[PDB]
Amino acid sequence: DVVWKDVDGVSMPIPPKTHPRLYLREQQVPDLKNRMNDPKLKKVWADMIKMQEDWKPADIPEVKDFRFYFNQKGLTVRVELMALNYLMTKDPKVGREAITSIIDTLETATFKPAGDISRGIGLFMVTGAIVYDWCYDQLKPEEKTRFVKAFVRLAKMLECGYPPVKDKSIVGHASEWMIMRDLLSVGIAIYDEFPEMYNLAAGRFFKEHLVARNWFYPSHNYHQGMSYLNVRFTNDLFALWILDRMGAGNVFNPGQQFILYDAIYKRRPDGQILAGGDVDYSRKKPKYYTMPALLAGSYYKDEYLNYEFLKDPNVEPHCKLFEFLWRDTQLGSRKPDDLPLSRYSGSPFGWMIARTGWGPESVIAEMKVNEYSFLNHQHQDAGAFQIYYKGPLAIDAGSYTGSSGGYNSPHNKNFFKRTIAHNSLLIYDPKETFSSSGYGGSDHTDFAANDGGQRLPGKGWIAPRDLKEMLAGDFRTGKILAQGFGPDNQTPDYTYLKGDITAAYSAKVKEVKRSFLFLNLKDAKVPAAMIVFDKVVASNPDFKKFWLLHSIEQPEIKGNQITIKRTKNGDSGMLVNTALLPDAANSNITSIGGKGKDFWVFGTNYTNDPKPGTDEALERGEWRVEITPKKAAAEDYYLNVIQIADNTQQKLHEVKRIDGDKVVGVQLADRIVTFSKTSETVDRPFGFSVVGKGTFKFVMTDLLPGTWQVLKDGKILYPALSAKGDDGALYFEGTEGTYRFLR
Amino acid sequence: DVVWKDVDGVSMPIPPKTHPRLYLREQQVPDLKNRMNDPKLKKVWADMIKMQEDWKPADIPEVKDFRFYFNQKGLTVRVELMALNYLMTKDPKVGREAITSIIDTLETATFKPAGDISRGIGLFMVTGAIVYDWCYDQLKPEEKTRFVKAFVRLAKMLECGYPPVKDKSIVGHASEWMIMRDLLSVGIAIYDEFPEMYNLAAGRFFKEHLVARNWFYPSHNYHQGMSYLNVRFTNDLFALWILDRMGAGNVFNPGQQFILYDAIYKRRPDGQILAGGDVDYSRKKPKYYTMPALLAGSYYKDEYLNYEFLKDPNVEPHCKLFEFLWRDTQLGSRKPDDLPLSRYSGSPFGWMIARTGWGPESVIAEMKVNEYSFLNHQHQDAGAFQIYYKGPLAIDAGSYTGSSGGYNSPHNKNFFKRTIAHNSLLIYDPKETFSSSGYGGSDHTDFAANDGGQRLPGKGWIAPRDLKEMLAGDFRTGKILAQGFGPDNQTPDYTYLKGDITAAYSAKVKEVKRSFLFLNLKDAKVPAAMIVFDKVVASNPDFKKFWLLHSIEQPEIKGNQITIKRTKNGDSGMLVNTALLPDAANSNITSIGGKGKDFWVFGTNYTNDPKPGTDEALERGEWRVEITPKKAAAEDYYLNVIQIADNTQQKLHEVKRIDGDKVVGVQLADRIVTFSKTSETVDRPFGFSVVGKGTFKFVMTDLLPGTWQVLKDGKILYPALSAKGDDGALYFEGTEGTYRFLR
Ligand SMILES: O=C(O)C1=C[C@H](O)[C@@H](OS(=O)(=O)O)[C@H](O[C@H]2[C@H](O)[C@@H](NS(=O)(=O)O)[C@@H](O)O[C@@H]2COS(=O)(=O)O)O1
Ligand SMILES: O=C(O)C1=C[C@H](O)[C@@H](OS(=O)(=O)O)[C@H](O[C@H]2[C@H](O)[C@@H](NS(=O)(=O)O)[C@@H](O)O[C@@H]2COS(=O)(=O)O)O1
Ligand SMILES: [Zn+2]
Ligand SMILES: [Zn+2]
Repeated sequence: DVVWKDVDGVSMPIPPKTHPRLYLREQQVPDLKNRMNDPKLKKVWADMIKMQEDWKPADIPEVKDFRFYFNQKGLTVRVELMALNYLMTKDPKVGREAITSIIDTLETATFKPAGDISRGIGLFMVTGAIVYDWCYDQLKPEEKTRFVKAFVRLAKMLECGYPPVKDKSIVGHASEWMIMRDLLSVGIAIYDEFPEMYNLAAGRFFKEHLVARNWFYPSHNYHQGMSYLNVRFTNDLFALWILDRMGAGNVFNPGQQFILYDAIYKRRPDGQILAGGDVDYSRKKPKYYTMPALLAGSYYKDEYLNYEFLKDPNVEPHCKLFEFLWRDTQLGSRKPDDLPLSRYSGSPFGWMIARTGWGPESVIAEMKVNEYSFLNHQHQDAGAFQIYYKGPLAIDAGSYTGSSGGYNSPHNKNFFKRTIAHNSLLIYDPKETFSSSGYGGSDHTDFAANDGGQRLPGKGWIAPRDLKEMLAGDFRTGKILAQGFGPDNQTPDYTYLKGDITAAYSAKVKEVKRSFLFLNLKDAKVPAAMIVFDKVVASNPDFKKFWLLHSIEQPEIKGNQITIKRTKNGDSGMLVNTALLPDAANSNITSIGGKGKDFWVFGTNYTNDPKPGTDEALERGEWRVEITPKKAAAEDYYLNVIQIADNTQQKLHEVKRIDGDKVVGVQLADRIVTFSKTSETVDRPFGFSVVGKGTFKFVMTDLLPGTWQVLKDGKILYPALSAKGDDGALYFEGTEGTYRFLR
Repeated sequence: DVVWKDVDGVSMPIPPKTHPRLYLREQQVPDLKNRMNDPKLKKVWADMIKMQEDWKPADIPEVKDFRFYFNQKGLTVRVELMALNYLMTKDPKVGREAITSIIDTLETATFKPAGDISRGIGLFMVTGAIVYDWCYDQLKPEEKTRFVKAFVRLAKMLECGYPPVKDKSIVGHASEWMIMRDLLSVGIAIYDEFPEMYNLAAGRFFKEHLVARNWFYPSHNYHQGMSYLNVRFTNDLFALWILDRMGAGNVFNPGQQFILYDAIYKRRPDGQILAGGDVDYSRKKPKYYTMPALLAGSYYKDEYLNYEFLKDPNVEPHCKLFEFLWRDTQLGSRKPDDLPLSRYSGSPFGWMIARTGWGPESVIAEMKVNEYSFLNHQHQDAGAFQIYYKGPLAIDAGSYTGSSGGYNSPHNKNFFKRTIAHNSLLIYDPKETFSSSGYGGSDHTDFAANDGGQRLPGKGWIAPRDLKEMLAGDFRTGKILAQGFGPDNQTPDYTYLKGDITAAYSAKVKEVKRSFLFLNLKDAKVPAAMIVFDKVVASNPDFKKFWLLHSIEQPEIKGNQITIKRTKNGDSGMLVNTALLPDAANSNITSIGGKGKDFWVFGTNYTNDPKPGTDEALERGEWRVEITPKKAAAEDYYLNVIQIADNTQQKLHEVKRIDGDKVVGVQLADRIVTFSKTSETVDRPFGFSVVGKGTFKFVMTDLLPGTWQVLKDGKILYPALSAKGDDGALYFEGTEGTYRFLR
């Protein structure tokens, strides 16, 4: 019903010649009365009634924060509910009171610089847009011109500016409320009197924002960490609902529906969410994605997401109207318990989440490649793994906020966002320059700490404008080489991911590969294991290599055995790493941490203590383990086997390294896993021997896709098995004996 | 133990400074006494004794083709056995007799031009080389000179010439005995005196022959059809054995072991092999791959291939010595019964073979893409399917020889090797030329008939010299888009292949795609089905489109139904095709055949009656069906459902077309298969309805790889299933309802 017209090569929907067209059209208006009589939505309307009352004079902070405005009270709430009333009743004097109440305060409103003050401005513009569109037929010619002028005056105050030519389109402040809700709403409201605003705001959205999001949406994930996922995705979902309710349909790739499934997978038994990107920690109250769950759940009619909403069905005051207008109260809700235990996020991510269940005894493991880096709140964490079981065991260390400061802090710039903070790999070139010239909006530094980790992409560690700039730049940080999970879809025995993350680092490396193999052991005593096989080729043999494993508490290093426990905050998990490569004759295993060394980076420690009453579990981490070769060599391999059990467990599984023909592997429990000795495609016959009792489950990786023949003890076991393209692997059951594989 | 020194960027092994080095080294000489006393090899040793006798003067053909020589009798056998005796006994005078018995004849021998005379010349050279190498320490210096001289003289007579600069390195006469057996053997023998012959012959083998073969070998198939597979693969294996026995190890990609598995899959219950490329037919004696089964089975110690050899352990006379020297008589043998019922051959083939069993009641079906065309004995058959069940049903038409002539015949040029002879697709452009000037060695012809079919690649329909030339030229005919079978490896419910064969045709088309889905119905009444879905976009809407189905006996057409039966030669299978697209209002179904029309190509019948006493079942065919749109259009679609059963089966499965959202499919028995309506990737939600009792097995194709969600009747059925890269498909089970799919 809306007309699509090409603008500058990009097709755009023209706002329809009717009012209302903001958040609803006239066809939805009669249903507002039915929503009014819906008991589930009576409470939210009753909440808005209470919000009409002004702020109490003794409660008004001295710094008028973005939180102050989002905890919406007083006049603007009164004019929205009055506008809602006109929408429903059409009584002219109501439409008049709403218009008259706001017009003056709108054209003369002032905002004193504060934390994210564009959000208070933008919300105040939205109140205006609501009045202007909903009460349109009661507007006077002079008033139409007054509103428009006030909007332009307010629009100039936003961080993105007006015209909105400033900031970034994939990340940053311009990927939040200001364009995708605030400027978009106003533009739609005033299109017939002043078309310019929509044209520039929706113009930038369609040209840049939309194109970028539709590129990564098919892989069903977000890139800004597990905290900012809220403000970033919520605003993606506002643009969805707004453009749809205008009559433009769903502009986004429908893969948008499954984005928040990642958070469902990342949920641990204590109501907290697995770490990733710029995050803080807490153990007081569970973390919720209320608004994104509300908006996506109700648009796509998804019961898993709606279940996530109904956990804490309480939105921010300034979003109460949108819940009132948009919530689907008839949609059912689904617990995550019937979902498959592993889930894969493809290009441009290459991420795996593997679980052992959905109950309190759940191992939750993450494995990451990162094919691209989006910057902002993303960390340079290519190759990182992270493991939870009754407490965070292998952790994504550091904190976003603390004694060091905020986003700006020399801790974010030197530890938290850097590879050294994560369970990945370091290669130390003492001459390497890390340009950070563009990072942050203040306290700007030209160079950052050399952590031996991954590059700082962009014009001095700054995200690109749009996808076009991103694809032509230097933000590529890896390639997914292979992936898959267990023979069964629902309850996979194995979950496999492999990446080449060479392009994440500088030319100091010739090649960096990492293969992850998570095993669900289907056992109460030792529920899961994780095999990590790494290949690192340095450009100079004298660039010291590091394998990192971070923890909260201090690890026990006993030979090639690392043991990490949880014994605080009710956490009782345990991680035990068996270091298989390099050889015992070539491995040094040093721990570094505790006070003064907790955030250690090659000379300087970047302290960041928890702000009072926050992060009571110290999930920011205090310790890390470093595995290094004894000999200076260009080419090294790491092979570590992690086992997971509760701290109450004495005897785990014996870990045996398989040294075979062309392959290297691991045997534990009833599982056997092999990799190419050189971590390259195996395109020729290979073999190895297996000694042990009972039936084993075999996973052979790095294989040339095609038809393989498996021989055991000189005889045909399997005459023909197909190794497929996506995993490049063979799976089968067999007993002890000498195996040969033909291709 | 041999040294490899690089010649022209290509590493080449140097013959060791020791004798013997031809066919064996000194370390296997002691084992010749053991072989002598082997109860299995004493029959072949007695055979060679019998072969010492000259041709009875009555029996001499006086047109002496290759067969006269290959049926080796007389002097050449005598001197080889004398050489063999010298090897085992070292009695100097025996070495002397071997040399002096052959030297004069080797200098003086003449060869009248006849059918493949180079084969006799080469064999005579082999005889000379045996004496030379095995009796080397008995040669006088002057005799070496004489031998060398005689070898060069004889070499000049070979089709490849000397220097061996003529003919092709992948196909043709130079891919037979002349270089890979004969020149190579002589070069190895005389290397210390005349290193040139080995340098040039092995030069060309290592630079050209080997490179080409190692390129396609990983996909475990051959390109010259099911007859010339014998001579061609036999000679590959001679080179394997000769160089290995020289001490160079295995120069080939070990995937060479599995090539002959293709013949195993193509064996019918009547002892014949499924047609393909240049073949003739017989019901009189079974076809055997005796020599390649012997050489590959014995080298690779493969019991499936050795089984193939033992069906008829009867080697041609000239090969008897090689059986004596090389056969492994301890090796076991396995029948094919435990092999998986489907086998895939990847790039550059893209060929699926699918069966329902290994016995008399098995269906055998073949599906082909063809990524490249090798020419010579390969047919222009991209997209062809072939079905056998209790007789050839959906056939591969024409015959190699008959009343038209041999290889150079009008039948070969204008029908047999052409697309119209195959169950594939025609697009008739009345102005298209088919340049054939290079084809064949005699009776050359500038143009071949317009069959509405695929291009004639190369420079006048002639193969390129080597791989370098092949990749640079116009030999690409297809791209494999997707393939797979399952859900079980051993006995798959379904077998799937998709190709884009646009490149097989001239610019008269913009797009040609073919998807095959073979269904093993696991059904007593209808053992199998095949669905074929085609997309064809013509450059001119008026270029008439044809979908073809060849049969031996006359098909019955009733509305959208074609019935093909076998009722002769003890054959009793039946084929029933349901034509689903184009629909009735846009479909013309016609049959062409019977006397004068068996080999019809737009105005002309290319008659090729059987040679008497041959093709008793008339597998060359007499009939075809053509499905053509009623309406001229650029873009058209074919959808055809073939059911296979006994010719006495009255009731077959009802076939229904599924017209969904974004997809089109088929429902028959308990099976549901969908395709993209445009044969393109489905990257958005889609759906369709299912009506019917019971549980159905779904196979959805053309899907964007990643995590899909299945809903039935508005409810989640499967919260998450993964479509994989190689097949781009979802498989699951379900009952009737309205299905939606989310990605
Ligand atoms: O909404 C955010 O992205 C965000 C909220 C805060 O403004 C700030 O976090 S903090 O209060 O804990 O310090 C932080 O804003 C960043 C912003 O993400 C950066 N954008 S980017 O350039 O695209 O990466 C940038 O603008 O800097 C802001 C804070 O830096 S500061 O103002 O110099 O302190 O995250
Ligand atoms: O071994 C063969 O490939 C082959 C043997 C025969 O010489 C002939 O078969 S026939 O007697 O049934 O006609 C045929 O030889 C072909 C040969 O394969 C062609 N090679 S190619 O150019 O590389 O494709 C070519 O040389 O033509 C021959 C036939 O013409 S002729 O030699 O003049 O008889 O197949
Ligand atoms: Zn991090
Ligand atoms: Zn053919």
